[PDB]
Amino acid sequence: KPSIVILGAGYGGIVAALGLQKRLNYNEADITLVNKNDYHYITTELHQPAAGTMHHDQARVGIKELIDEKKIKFVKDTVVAIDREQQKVTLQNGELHYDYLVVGLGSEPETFGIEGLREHAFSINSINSVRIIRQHIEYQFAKFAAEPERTDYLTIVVGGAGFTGIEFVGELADRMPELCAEYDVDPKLVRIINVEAAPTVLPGFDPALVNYAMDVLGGKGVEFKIGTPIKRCTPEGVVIEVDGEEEEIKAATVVWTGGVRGNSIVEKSGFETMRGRIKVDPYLRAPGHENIFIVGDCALIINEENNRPYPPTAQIAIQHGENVAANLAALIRGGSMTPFKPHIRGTVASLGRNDAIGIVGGRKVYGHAASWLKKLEDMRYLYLIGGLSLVLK
Amino acid sequence: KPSIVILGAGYGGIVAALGLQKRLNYNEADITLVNKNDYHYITTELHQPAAGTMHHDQARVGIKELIDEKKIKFVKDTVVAIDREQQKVTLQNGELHYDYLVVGLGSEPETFGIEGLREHAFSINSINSVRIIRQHIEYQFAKFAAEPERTDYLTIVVGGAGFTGIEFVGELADRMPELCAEYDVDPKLVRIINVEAAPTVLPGFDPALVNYAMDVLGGKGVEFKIGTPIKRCTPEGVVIEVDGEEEEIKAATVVWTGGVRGNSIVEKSGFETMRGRIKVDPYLRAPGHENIFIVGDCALIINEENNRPYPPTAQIAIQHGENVAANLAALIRGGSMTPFKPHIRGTVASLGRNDAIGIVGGRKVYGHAASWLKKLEDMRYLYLIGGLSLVLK
Ligand SMILES: Cc1cc2nc3c(=O)[nH]c(=O)nc-3n(C[C@H](O)[C@H](O)[C@H](O)COP(=O)(O)OP(=O)(O)OC[C@H]3O[C@@H](n4cnc5c(N)ncnc54)[C@H](O)[C@@H]3O)c2cc1C
Ligand SMILES: Cc1cc2nc3c(=O)[nH]c(=O)nc-3n(C[C@H](O)[C@H](O)[C@H](O)COP(=O)(O)OP(=O)(O)OC[C@H]3O[C@@H](n4cnc5c(N)ncnc54)[C@H](O)[C@@H]3O)c2cc1C
Repeated sequence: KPSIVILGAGYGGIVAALGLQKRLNYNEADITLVNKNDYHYITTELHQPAAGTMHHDQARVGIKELIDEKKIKFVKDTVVAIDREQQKVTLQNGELHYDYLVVGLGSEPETFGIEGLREHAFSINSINSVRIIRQHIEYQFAKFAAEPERTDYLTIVVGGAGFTGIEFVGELADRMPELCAEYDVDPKLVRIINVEAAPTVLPGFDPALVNYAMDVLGGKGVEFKIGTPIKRCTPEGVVIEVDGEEEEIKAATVVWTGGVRGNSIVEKSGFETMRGRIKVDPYLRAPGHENIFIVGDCALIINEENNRPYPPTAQIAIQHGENVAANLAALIRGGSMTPFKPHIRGTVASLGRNDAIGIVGGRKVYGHAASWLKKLEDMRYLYLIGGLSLVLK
Repeated sequence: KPSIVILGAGYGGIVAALGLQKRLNYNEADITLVNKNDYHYITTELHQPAAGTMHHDQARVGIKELIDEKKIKFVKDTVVAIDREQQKVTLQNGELHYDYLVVGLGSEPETFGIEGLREHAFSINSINSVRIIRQHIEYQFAKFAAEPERTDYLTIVVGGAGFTGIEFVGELADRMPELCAEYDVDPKLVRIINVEAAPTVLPGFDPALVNYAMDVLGGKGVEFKIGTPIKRCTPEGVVIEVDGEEEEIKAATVVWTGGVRGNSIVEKSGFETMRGRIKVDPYLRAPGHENIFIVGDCALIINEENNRPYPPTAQIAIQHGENVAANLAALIRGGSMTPFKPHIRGTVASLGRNDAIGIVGGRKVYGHAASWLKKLEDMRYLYLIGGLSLVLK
């Protein structure tokens, strides 16, 4: 009984565990799955509960529900540290020893050292976090009617105009009429501001899609400030740099979607990391460790054709998990391992419940078609981990 | 030709207005109804939206929906002052001149000068105030899962154990299970604490009802501190006096149901007031103005028999409205009619969705009987102002 420990029941981890579960028969390996919570949250949907456009219970599933307690032992606790020499993982309430290790601890926010961002701005990275964002915004809107002078209650600043930020502002723009109606609020006073340091919205994207997104969101009232970095974050708003001079936006809500880095546990444990991530070998392993595998957002891979890194996505995390399960199963039975090859299909970014943009199959995809394609691809992961049973819920 | 101005579209005001509408045959009175908002809220229901057990729209009705624009002209503005000498009421956005004046501006909170109570505790007195309370609480619970050490997020202190405080804690007690389900909170950690300076819960009431209420609410986990004054209020809680010594409660939410005074506008306008209220003559008029009528909570009346002052209630306010409507109609048509005679029926205090207590007619009433009696009595008012249409909504 070799011991395989998987840290984090996110996309890569939960898929790795389920893969090992399907491939292996009882008493062949001792597998323990460690997670902060007893549920797995569907991270790619987290922007919707944050906005209030979807209930949060549709973005998570109970882990014990998914797995087999015989093949996999589930442990709900928080990983604190990793000791490679002792091959021991330190939790808040315990210790674990591993023969093989899988690290899938996801991302932490990258604030680029910007002042006050960690302390005063929100992140879309968990069920807890999006519930907090949602209730915070509803609270500010409730506060406005008693204090009509505080229009900063109705100002929401979204930092970063990448995939996440765009999806979020779209959800928000969809939500605004119902929210205003709910709190007796004048829609004309509401400001949703997306602030990006880069010269363009959605950098690295097809410019047609960017223009379409900017038109749709702008029509629904989103304001874009491009080429505008956030110099500072304060409890009453953000300070940005316009034309080389400081300007202030007074906003009761600031959400940071600007960047992600690998979870700090990986770097604190002495691994060599780039942006907190590990550039793994052909069999998704930490260099100079034949027993340590890295999946999801903790893993860095470079595209062969270009020379730019693959972005941290749920899709490639899923593929990471499948490959690691197959390779570990082979490794335990003394077989040989297959190298990892990413197979990246197109991805669609929603612009609300009804609209979206994407490049699918090399072809540009707008509107309801793109929206449905996204919904379908999302349904596939659900079928993958929980089957049609999960798909119905 | 004569102009009747009614200030405040609350119980007394809206009932006086609708009554005047029914009694007069148009074109005889110029009637203007002034309100802070474009809706009339059913104040006696406000404890439920505050807790979150009922949506706030069911606790208000559009004023324009209630009245006839031909007979009554509705003005949405905020009263700033009253000039008795010039017969002019000054608004934020206007001025009005009256031949007849009906004052029903309701109550304001009385904090008795307790430090921090005004700045840091919430009050149940409007649709805005209760939306703010509800969202504040939901926000604290949402914040809890991320910071489980902060149990004070789950502590709600309700100051004053009179009618309103009891109804409110009952509503909260009903609400806690769903709320806890919503934010992944362990119900055992939730503290609902009702703090009373008086030696008993529900002071001035029959002890049977008091004991039943404490038993029911105590059963749903509400905690009572009696004989306990509130020395101070801060953003993190309250300081109370126990056994003559200061003790601290760390609470993210403090709601004050401790006392009310007449709206300060009446006192500031040079009227002679007792605790901001006017002791009116037998035709509910302010001494010694023959053209000014006072309704609702702004009016103080003494019972002839018991020689005690009457409590500020919707029931007596409604009766005020009916009486001023009849008396003003008679006054216009030269009829010279009737003095005000209060006929006070029993009142029921709800203890949640399923339970309540009261002294109705002469009999103590508990449980489903009392609950239905209260619902029936409220529906009576709904029928009074809006008919079967309003009753169905
Ligand atoms: C709004 C938003 C929308 C997105 N949309 C898309 C999309 O459409 N397509 C796409 O490909 N990608 C999308 N992504 C990216 C995708 O969500 C991530 O790339 C993916 O979740 C990373 O997978 P992961 O398993 O590595 O990490 P995670 O999904 O974040 O899982 C990490 C797990 O480990 C737990 N955990 C974290 N730290 C600890 C710790 N110390 N101890 C114990 N447990 C811990 C966490 O609770 C969590 O369960 C989106 C991301 C966001 C925020
Ligand atoms: C939770 C709670 C529960 C209650 N339950 C009961 C019960 O069960 N039975 C009972 O008999 N009584 C009950 N009461 C008491 C009852 O609600 C009040 O006594 C009654 O509403 C007061 O009559 P009113 O019309 O003068 O005041 P209000 O109902 O408060 O109306 C005053 C109106 O004036 C408006 N207004 C105020 N100031 C201004 C301004 N400067 N300018 C313009 N407009 C203004 C306000 O918008 C409001 O519409 C309860 C009270 C509370 C807080």
